[PDB]
Amino acid sequence: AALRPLVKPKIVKKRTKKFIRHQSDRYVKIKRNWRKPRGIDNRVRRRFKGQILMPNIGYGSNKKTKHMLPSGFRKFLVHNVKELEVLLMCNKSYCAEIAHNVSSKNRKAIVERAAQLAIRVTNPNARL
Amino acid sequence: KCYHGKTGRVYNVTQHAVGIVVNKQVKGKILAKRINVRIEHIKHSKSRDSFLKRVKENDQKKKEAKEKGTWVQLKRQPAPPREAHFVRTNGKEPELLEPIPYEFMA
Amino acid sequence: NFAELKIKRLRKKFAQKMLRKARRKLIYEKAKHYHKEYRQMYRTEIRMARMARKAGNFYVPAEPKLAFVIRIRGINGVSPKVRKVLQLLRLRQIFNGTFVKLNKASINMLRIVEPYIAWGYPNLKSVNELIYKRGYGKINKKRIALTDNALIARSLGKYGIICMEDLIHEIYTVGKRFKEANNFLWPFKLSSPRGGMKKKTTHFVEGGDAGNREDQINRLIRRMN
Amino acid sequence: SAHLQWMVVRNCSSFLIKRNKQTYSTEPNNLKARNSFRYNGLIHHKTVGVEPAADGKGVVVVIKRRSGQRKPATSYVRTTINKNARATLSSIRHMIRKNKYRPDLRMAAIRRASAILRSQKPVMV
Amino acid sequence: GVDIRHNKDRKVRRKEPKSQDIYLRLLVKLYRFLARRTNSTFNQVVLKRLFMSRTNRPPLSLSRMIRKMKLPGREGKTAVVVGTITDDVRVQEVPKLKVCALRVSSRARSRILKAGGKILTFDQLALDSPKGCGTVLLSGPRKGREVYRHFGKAPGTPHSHTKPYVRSKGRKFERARGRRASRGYKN
RNA sequence: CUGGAGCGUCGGGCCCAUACCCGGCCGUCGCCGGCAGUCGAGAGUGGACGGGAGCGGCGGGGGCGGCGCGCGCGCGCGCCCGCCCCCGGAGCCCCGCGGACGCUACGCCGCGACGAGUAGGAGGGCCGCUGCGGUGAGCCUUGAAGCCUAGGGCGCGGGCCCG
RNA sequence: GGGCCCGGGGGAGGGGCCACGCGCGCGUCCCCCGAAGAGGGGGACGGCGGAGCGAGCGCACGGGGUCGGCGGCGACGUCGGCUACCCACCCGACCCGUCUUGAAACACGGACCAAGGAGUCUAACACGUGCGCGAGUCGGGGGCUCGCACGAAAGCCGCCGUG
Ligand SMILES: [Mg+2]
Ligand SMILES: [Mg+2]
Ligand SMILES: [Mg+2]
Ligand SMILES: [Mg+2]
Ligand SMILES: [Mg+2]
Ligand SMILES: [Mg+2]
Ligand SMILES: [Mg+2]
Repeated sequence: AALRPLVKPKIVKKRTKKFIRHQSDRYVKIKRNWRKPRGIDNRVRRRFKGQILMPNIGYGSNKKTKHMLPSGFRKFLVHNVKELEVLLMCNKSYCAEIAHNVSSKNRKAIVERAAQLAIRVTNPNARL
Repeated sequence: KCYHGKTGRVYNVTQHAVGIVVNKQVKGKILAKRINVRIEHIKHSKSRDSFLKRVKENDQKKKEAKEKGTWVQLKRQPAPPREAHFVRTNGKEPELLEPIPYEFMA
Repeated sequence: NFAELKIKRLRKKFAQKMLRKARRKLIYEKAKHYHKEYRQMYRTEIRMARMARKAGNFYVPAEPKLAFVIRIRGINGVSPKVRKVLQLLRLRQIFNGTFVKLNKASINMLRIVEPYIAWGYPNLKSVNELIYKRGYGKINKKRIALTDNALIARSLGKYGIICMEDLIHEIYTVGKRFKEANNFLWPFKLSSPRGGMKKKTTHFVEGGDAGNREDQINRLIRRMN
Repeated sequence: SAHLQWMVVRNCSSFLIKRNKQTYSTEPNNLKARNSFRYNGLIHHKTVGVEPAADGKGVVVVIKRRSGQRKPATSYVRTTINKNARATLSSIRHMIRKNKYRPDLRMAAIRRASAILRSQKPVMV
Repeated sequence: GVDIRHNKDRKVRRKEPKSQDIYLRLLVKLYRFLARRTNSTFNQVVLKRLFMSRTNRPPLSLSRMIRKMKLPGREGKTAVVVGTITDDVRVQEVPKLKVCALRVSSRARSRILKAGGKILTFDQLALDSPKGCGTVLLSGPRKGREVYRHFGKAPGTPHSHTKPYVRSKGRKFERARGRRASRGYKN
């Protein structure tokens, strides 16, 4: 029961699965990162039947719920304390995310200064 | 031979020939090119002369009926639907037609 | 100032409740005329055949002036000259339709694309159905739905056409303005024919679906609206 | 002129922070940190600011004086208000409006005042 | 299942100045406003010019600006050039003018003021006549660049005279096969 | 498979494509598009100001009607005469006196249309790698880079953020 | 059958009407009384004055894109987790790169994994674009100013026009 969002819509995601690269399974030399196949006789680039899907634009998220966390707030990579009072107003729409490489001492000081002015933090119970 | 059958307007007149501009299509782009042709290979095309007779009549039918103000059909107009009428057979039924039996003539 | 403006605007307020009344009533009574005409035209074509039949005589009704053309085959593998016509009738996408005005030049353009289209003489109810349910008007080069008739007058008011019902006069009784009436109508986009066709390839006369079907096209417009 | 600076500062500012598909401005005495034209502190010549009092309790109201700018030492006057969250709000209310002092910030100034006070009271269970 | 050519459906015209100079971007902010609002097509042309390139809004000489203002009737109006006013050393009787321009070369600036004239900029022109009332729009000759000479049919095609690119003109540089009838042929 | 699941000529009914229809979203193009503080929806003027006067009006088409009429002109109040007044307040569906939350003006917004692709071109890439001039009162022995992770997620994706 | 046909007229209480007041003295027209006229009465029609006229709450709505002023079970070994781990199934599905009219090919390269790895610089044109100045405009070489920290920078020179 922490910091409801302003508006919690119905988030729909047209495709939830990743887009692995063609043949990224057979070979280990190939990462799962997408690369648009450009073979002449390649069977994915000519969008054949029952083949892995090529990402295109009409496949993309709703303009309202884009970049939206499952709770409702967009993340903000807050890096220290002074960069938190930026969110003092845009707070019921989006929230604070403490940077990985923040020391454990001030990683605390960022937490309870946020709980002061009601800025939900997604990684608030982190280092300890 | 590529101009044989083609029309074009006249732009020059020498003693027994006539300079004349026609269009000649070549792989696409149409080139308006001017040739010199002696008169024996030339006629007056009445293609123009249907109009200038629709014109002399249109200009006339507009100067008149202007003292009246009644608007007249000046434009041509394509062949309309044939305008429901009657047919009258007088004292005969129509003639009965039957497809005729085949027979090999040779 | 205040109560000299207050009145000045209220007058302009009511001066509309006059006009939008008079404009509402004019439409109402123009719609009574088009009730009397469309009834007299039906009857007086029966009036006549009854009168020739009494004598030993015959009737040839008027050659239909209005024909509603649907395209029935899609777009690939289509001739050059065919493809030019079909974009002059505005049957661009497959399976849409337009009201063409019958005419020596028009008829001789349907002969040349006959294996692609299916045209015929529409009746009144067929004209209504198309215009109301699937009638969109071309305004500022947009397919804008004909939801209110201040959109029809806003485009056609210079021709005495002021309402949804006045459009249908100029579409039935071909009339002086068929050129502007049936070019602000965006091509009707009809669904597939519920129940199926007979044979998209062959002509109606040999059991198919193409070409002209006089007056039988109305069955094709029900199942395709 | 204001419109001039804003074309030098739209990007390329030491207070502009662009990450995570948003943009923001950490400049002093701008309400809601918007990298904007209305809601900017330096560019303008009449600006309203609202930040917590340094004591822990209260609200301080920065008003640019406009008497003479390019005088940053005094061009820029503050004041303090420690009151009851309803007069507090109605002080910045009467101070921005019925003074015809940038009645764009008028509401954004209040929503920043209120959100300041919510941040100085018993924090949590 | 539609059959239009999408070849040239996207219209290629400039809708913003490709340049970064904040000043031009500012009075573009002004006539991005006037153009939408006032019925005057005037600024719709002024706006549609503030986009164009240096190579496309050429400089207007000062003398070509006289003989276009000397014509009977356009007395008392203001010359309006989306461009620069250059000087013309081959002209001396400078009548009094009211000019607007983006730039005016410093020499032409003193010929105009000394003759009891006035020069404005495109923001005072917005306050003089926001509708563009009582104005004259002008431009330099866009077919003036020496580039436009190398354009055309071709050099060497029949009676189509077009300057060829030659590293340096002279006797022995392109007067041979194709130019003198004596040496090969000529066109 | 054999009065058929065979061959002709025909019915109805049904089945299904990324085709067509309606709807949802994503982008591209178009709109001489709207929005930097404004009335106004076939818009078919608005405003002084003077003289005279008033139930007057503008006594014009079965047109079916568009340009003129029945929510008011003048009116209630002050009492035939005066007014018919001021938004620091009319109380607001129009507000022209001051303008959005919205207005990063290369921002935001409303309409439509449309989106196959090699060779190739162009555009956009808060896609990524190393280094410099700036800048982040940036981060860091309370643990940086790298590496590892059936840990939580964001982006159509390049990739990215967190545990 | 059409002239919303003409209509002087009669029914005989024929049906149906987005008609609209009577008072009264208009434009026109029709009818009737009237002299054919003046004028009157009635009607059509127009129009807007010889009238017309003039306001309040409801359902709504088969009315500019859905809301309920409706409700019910669940809770320390049971709720929620799209995507990614393993497994299962139904449908789909031939191995990539390449030259090629045509590649899953009985065409060739490829066991696997790491790191390395290929449109660069210079000069010369050309057009497009940005910026300074504009019948001019430079830029080099020199010169005048430093041991450079930043400098082998920056600044300046009838040199700036010898060219
Ligand atoms: Mg085919
Ligand atoms: Mg075939
Ligand atoms: Mg594409
Ligand atoms: Mg490193
Ligand atoms: Mg071969
Ligand atoms: Mg083989
Ligand atoms: Mg080989």
